Amino acid sequence: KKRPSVVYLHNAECTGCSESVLRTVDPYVDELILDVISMDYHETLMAGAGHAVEEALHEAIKGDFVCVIEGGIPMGDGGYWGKVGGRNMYDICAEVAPKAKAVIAIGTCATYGGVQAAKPNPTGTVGVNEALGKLGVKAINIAGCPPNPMNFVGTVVHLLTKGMPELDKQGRPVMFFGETVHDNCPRLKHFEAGEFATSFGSPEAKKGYCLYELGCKGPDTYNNCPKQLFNQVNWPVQAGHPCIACSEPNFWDLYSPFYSA
Amino acid sequence: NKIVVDPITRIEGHLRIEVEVEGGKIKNAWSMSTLFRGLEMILKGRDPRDAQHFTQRACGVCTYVHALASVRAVDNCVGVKIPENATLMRNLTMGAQYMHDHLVHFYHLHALDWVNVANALNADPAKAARLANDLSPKKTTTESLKAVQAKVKALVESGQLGIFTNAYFLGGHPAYVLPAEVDLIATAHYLEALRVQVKAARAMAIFGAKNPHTQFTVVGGCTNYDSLRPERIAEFRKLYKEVREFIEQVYITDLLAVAGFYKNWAGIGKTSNFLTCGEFPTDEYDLNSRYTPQGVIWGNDLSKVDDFNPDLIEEHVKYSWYEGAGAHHPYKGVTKPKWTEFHGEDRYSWMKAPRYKGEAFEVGPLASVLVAYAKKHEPTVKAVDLVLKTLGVGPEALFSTLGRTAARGIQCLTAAQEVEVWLDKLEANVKAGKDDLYTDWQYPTESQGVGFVNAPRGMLSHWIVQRGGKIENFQLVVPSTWNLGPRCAEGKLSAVEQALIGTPIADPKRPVEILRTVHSYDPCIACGVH
Ligand code: SF4
Ligand code: SF4
Ligand code: FCO
Ligand code: F3S
Ligand SMILES: [Mg+2]
Ligand code: NI
Ligand SMILES: [O]
Repeated sequence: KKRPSVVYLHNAECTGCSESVLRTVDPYVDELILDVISMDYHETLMAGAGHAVEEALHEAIKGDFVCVIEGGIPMGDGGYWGKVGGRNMYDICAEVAPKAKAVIAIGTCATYGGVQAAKPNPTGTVGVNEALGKLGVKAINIAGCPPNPMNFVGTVVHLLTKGMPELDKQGRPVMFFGETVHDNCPRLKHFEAGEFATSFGSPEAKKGYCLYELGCKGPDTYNNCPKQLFNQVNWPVQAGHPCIACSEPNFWDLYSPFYSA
Repeated sequence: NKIVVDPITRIEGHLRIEVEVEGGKIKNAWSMSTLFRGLEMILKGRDPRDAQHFTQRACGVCTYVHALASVRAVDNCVGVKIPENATLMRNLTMGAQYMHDHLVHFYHLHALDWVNVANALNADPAKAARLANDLSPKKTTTESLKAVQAKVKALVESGQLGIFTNAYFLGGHPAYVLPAEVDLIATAHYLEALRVQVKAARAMAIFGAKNPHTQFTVVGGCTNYDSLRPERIAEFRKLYKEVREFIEQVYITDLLAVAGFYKNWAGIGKTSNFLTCGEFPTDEYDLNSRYTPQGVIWGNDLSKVDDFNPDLIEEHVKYSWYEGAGAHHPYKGVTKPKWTEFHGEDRYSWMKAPRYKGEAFEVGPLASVLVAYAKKHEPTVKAVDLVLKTLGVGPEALFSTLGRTAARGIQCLTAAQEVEVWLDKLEANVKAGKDDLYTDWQYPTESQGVGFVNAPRGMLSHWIVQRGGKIENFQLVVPSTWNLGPRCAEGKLSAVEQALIGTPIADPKRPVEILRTVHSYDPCIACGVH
């Protein structure tokens, strides 16, 4: 029918990737769901439950759709760690993803593995392209934990209006992830001036100096936080907390301990 | 015969419900949590200062609450006394989290089990607007209502129903009884709540940096000096008032109205044993300095409220996918996942089974509201009365699925009422020049600490054991672990399983009566299992 069809899968996730979505503005989620796309399968918002919803996913995948995958895919010991309907998450994805016109990995968990993939990765979770790359899935990676609503919706609409966005080697659309947070950070003035906070309760902290010494991973993170803001109102560094590199592969291990450079 | 609902939709995470019916009534029940992430295993040996960032990710719906319980558990195990402004700011952020959480649950997660959206198409908009106008002080027009009806029509007419595909009310359902005119007021409010939720989240982001997943808290206090500006408090204050008004004038009024056509649910899904740790302290080291009180109700006896004793908590694994059958207090918790398949060795859940002094308990808005009310918390007492008075029932109507649902409405407003108090103080302190948000701290050689949070879904506690500034043990015991966990070693039914027994099922092929009960608990499977 009319509006392009979207099938939204939930794997090893926290659901913060779907709540980020509900935060979209211009368009609001109502305009999105009723005028831009057809949300055919979405566990969190569905009216019917049990088999009524599985019959829906089943018929939607017979058509032309875009697949949205939230969460990492558990693969250790066979992947029984994550089940929907009694079926392992990897089995559902292996079936759905390859029939889609495009696959979009939402959240650092779907893109790279995420929180459950930090050491020692009890469940063997992996991102989408690592799990399904061999079934031919090449997903667009919208990184962040969670990503800015703008980067996911702006990619859906792009995909639907202009085509496939140019990606970086990490799979992220360069239009949103092409510059580091540091390059757009307003505390850059302090940085350039050689003015740093070495403690949270100090006068420098109160003056909004650079958090580099306090572990800001801004110089290493690709995201558009400073320029887009979150909730149209704030971002970590503005709230005086350093950037934790939440849009980067393996941040959990690579960038922790968080409060030390 | 059995009825299995998998997936249960309109919840957070992966849940499967299996029930045994006999004479049209649920006779047995099993709550099956089907995803394991293993956050406590990942924490092992890390820096306690990192915990908060990992734990926060146990759930993005009840975002922030785990950051708080973690920073409270490390604050406690290091003996730090955070400044008053960090206490106020942590409280405002939680207040805003209740405002948001509750509103989204009622309308986008729960409404659809009581409301037939398709019937709204059969309402007379002028008659719907008149009724709406007799329910609250907010003026409604036909035209706005006619407009929502045109939206629904435009959608139905496209053939792409989206999230209404196979809804249980499609083509009528015997368990769905509201007039088409209430179905249209409720549909107009559901779309409206989608826009208010955006404002509630933005308000939280004023103190929290962002929503979902705040980033302004540290062990020792808070980091947000920027928001201490009059401009930023004014901003927050404006959004806060818009949202507050909507809960008082639309959420509450709609809640009582729908509940009014389903009074038989005031006798369905009953429980005994309620507990809370309270929330919103003045003294971070005193459960009794909390706005909403702490306490333990046994059975359904509101005349005797005991003292909450955390030493009485043990988590079971006899029917969960973990090694053996030992129950442990959280400081001595173990997380060794051992899968044995669905009902393999009768184990049926990735959730542990928390028991209090060996008994099964219910945590959440109902539990919280019953403790406050029994302890005579005025805000609470004035609010419970309004409700019973409005439904023309007594407090005994509170022990049910209906009660579990009105209590969330009550908890959402009392929190909302108090946000004004903390703001005001925060603001006066900044005006007087008192602007500190952080306290320095050092680690003891070896220490243990606990963080008690009363999240929107009930009692949350993070337990840490550190040695050398390295985590030896980190255990989370979440409200949904209490409500939705499997049976314990003594084979006792968790609160959801027990609430299920006796539920009548009209159409077993479309068993919304199980959803009404399961949803009243606001399950969060990501939180319950972590
Ligand atoms: S990327 Fe972060 S917010 Fe998204 S599902 Fe994973 S843990 Fe949650
Ligand atoms: S606060 Fe972080 S992102 Fe901003 S200038 Fe300093 S290091 Fe760069
Ligand atoms: N609320 C919330 Fe989430 C749950 N259960 C926790 O804490
Ligand atoms: S933590 Fe994530 S939200 Fe932006 S500021 Fe850093 S990339
Ligand atoms: Mg636990
Ligand atoms: Ni949760
Ligand atoms: O939650």
